[PDB]
Amino acid sequence: AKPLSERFFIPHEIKVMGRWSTEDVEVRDPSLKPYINLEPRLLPHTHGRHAKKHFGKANVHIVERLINKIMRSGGSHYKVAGHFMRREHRSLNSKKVKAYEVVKEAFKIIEKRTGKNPIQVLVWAIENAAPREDTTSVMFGGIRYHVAVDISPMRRLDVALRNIALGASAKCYRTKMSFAEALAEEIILAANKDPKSYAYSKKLEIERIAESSR
Amino acid sequence: DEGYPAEVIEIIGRTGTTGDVTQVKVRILEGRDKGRVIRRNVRGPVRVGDILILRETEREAREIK
Amino acid sequence: ATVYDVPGDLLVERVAQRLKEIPEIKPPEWAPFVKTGRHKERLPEQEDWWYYRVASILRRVYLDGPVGIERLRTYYGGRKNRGHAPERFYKAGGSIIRKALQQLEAAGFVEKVPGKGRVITPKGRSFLDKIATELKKELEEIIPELKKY
Amino acid sequence: GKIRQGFIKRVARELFNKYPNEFTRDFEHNKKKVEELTNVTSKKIRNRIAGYITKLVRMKEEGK
Amino acid sequence: MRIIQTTGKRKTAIARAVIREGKGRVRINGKPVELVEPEIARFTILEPLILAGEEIWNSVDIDVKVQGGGFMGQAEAARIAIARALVEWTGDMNLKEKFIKYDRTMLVGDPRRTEPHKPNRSTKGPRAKRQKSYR
RNA sequence: AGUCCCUCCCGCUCGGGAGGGAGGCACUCUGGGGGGACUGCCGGCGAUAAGCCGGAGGAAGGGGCGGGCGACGGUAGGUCAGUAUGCCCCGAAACCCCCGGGCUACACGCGCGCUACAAUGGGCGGGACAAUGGGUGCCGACCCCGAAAGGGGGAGGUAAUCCCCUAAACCCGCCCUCAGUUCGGAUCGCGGGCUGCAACUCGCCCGCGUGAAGCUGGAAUCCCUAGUACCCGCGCGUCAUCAUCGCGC
RNA sequence: UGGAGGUGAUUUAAAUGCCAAA
Ligand SMILES: [Mg+2]
Ligand SMILES: [Mg+2]
Ligand SMILES: [Mg+2]
Ligand SMILES: [Mg+2]
Ligand SMILES: [Mg+2]
Ligand SMILES: [Mg+2]
Ligand SMILES: [Mg+2]
Ligand SMILES: [Mg+2]
Repeated sequence: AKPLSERFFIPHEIKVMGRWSTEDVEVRDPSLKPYINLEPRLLPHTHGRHAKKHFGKANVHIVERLINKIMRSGGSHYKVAGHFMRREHRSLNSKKVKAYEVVKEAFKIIEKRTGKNPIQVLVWAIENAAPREDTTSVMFGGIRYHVAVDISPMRRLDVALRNIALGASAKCYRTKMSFAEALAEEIILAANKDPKSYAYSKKLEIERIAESSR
Repeated sequence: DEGYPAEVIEIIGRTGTTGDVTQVKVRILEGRDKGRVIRRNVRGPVRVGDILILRETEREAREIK
Repeated sequence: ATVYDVPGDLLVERVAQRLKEIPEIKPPEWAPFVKTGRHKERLPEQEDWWYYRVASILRRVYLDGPVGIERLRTYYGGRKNRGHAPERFYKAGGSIIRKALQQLEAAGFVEKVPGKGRVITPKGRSFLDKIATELKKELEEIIPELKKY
Repeated sequence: GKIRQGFIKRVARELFNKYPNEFTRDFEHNKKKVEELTNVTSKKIRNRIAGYITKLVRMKEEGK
Repeated sequence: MRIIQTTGKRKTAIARAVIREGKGRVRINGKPVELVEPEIARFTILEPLILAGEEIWNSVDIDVKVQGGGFMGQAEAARIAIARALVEWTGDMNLKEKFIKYDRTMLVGDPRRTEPHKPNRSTKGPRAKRQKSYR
């Protein structure tokens, strides 16, 4: 199936997974600019040394952040698209090899379908899927109310990544589509502001609810 | 339609029902009222030097102790 | 070039293809009806699994000799699904391994060290190393970094 | 909480007054002096005492 | 005839590496490094060599013996040993400075180990506990 | 690991490997002793005190990380069915033995779990990498017989020497393609075995056959802050035989 | 330091005490 040249691939430059360069990737949003790490790096696997320190996740390559985000089950204690998705034993939790392969194949599909650098498309997707205003809850007379507040950039990035991962997880659940194809489809849809993307619709709903309660 | 960037210059304190909200002072970087300093409520971790994207620049948070 | 210079599975495939020319290697008469261990569930699907198993055993003896039946039984075991009970590890059977070793000895590729097990003869070592060299010659045309080794 | 212990302070003050001209603002010198001038056996307690003595020396030299 | 030996440790995996003048051949327990699988493990070992440069890479031979741990633990110990052997063999501080910028752990190691388990559902972990019921 | 000798392989050997013997304590390891971190250094806040916040260097930074040790008392909390013990009872039975039953029953309510409801998979062939512990009423390599479970001999070991002991999740190739199915494996029929004085009530293992509910779960509610949680197997205790458990790795 | 007065306000719903001590 897979050619031997791909099974035994030897890199010679410091670039993401030995296949893509992030030299020409630019971040349009001024707020997310210092929180999307794009430094040159070959292997995106830091062995979880960043979670100890405050704001430590800022200097972690974005591809590894995506890999960590999809390394989960997906629907444990809340419903996504109206269903619990409890993978359990068959879940991808604690298997970083499989998540790495899924991300690699998704990037290949994205590059084939659009002809652009996959990291650029990922950056566009997270830029379009990050909300700008949220709400917090108050209690009065046994009734719950909302009050509009602003979001810090790091939380924006976290929410965007989680929503992309959840949409990809929901698309491949008990259907004929595979995980890599679902991830590529979700990223491409989110990059074009298409309402069929789970993340973009979620962002629109969040901002609408926040606006209607100023 | 795209909001206005603002820069955080001071941290005041935590607030909210469960201590989830922080009150900060920001300076507008762009738009009609560029250069003005107003206070705002923020959800999520934040530090001096961050940049927020406000959707409107006329609402000011009530001062907390 | 030696056995250490090539991936294991490709070498096993090539050796299995080559072993069909040796008259002393023949599947037993009960071969078409058995499983390869109590932890399996269905019969082997390849019509020539016997040669694959024999080639694997030969390469195993090359690398870890001397070795006996019990340790090989440990090697070919695996995890078993037990219905409503949790999965567990189990060993394999003995007849297949013993018959394969006896046939290999009859072919002159291995010999018996008393009280210790079975080891690879010079003839078998040459037989394996020649195929390994051929495979490496084929392989380095597409991976230029292998020319150094 | 890095709160100094009472007996550490007491022994450090006793040592400082007994030999005022024996300790400097260097941690190693005070460590050796504390090792030789008492019967302390724990390496941790020795370090605590030496550190507090160093602080006392630099505080009195400054004149409070 | 220079011979240099270095050691690397990572969560019960121990690697011993020997470096000398050569043609660029690197072997892990006798296997060429270009055939290590899976890919994520192969790239872990190759990073110090790629950082050093091709001229240095083709001028030395390295042989590593590693035991203990798992398939990912063994790769990291080999990586540490190779990095230390490289910085010692060439003995230039520009390369040592470059390694610290890219990954500090290449030279200082990783001291993390497992935490011993405790009662109340001991087999699962030191902190995981049995589900609690009231009625 | 370097050095020497012998034997065997490959591209026929410039070069590259594997065993064995000499030889060595370099490296790993084992275990005695010692060093190392003290808010010690630098900048702020506080009072100039007690301290707090942030940096350098460092394997390690602010109880460095994980454990043992639980004050005066209370809870008429649990235990006289572990042992010790007052009073009351039985004292030819309520004491001591032997045989057969029961604690394993079954319209139903509840606790903690295991296996699943499939592709973030099922099957078949092939390829990789551990640690803690235990062994003479015992662990048993190695050879032979058998399709399997098992059977007949039997080296070494009172153990850093011999054995349990070549883990699984993971990777490569082929079949299945969203279906109550090549998902799930409850229930039942026939046959073959082991332990034991005894296997029906009432044990565990293997082969062929059969093929139940289940297609993600209402109101509610539990655990967890880093080598932690999730996922994956292994060791010991109990033990003639029997682990969906406890304690550990 | 410690006291005495005055004016304002004060975000849904939320009843009961068996068994035993005897
Ligand atoms: Mg296997
Ligand atoms: Mg299963
Ligand atoms: Mg653990
Ligand atoms: Mg009581
Ligand atoms: Mg009972
Ligand atoms: Mg099935
Ligand atoms: Mg019965
Ligand atoms: Mg279904």
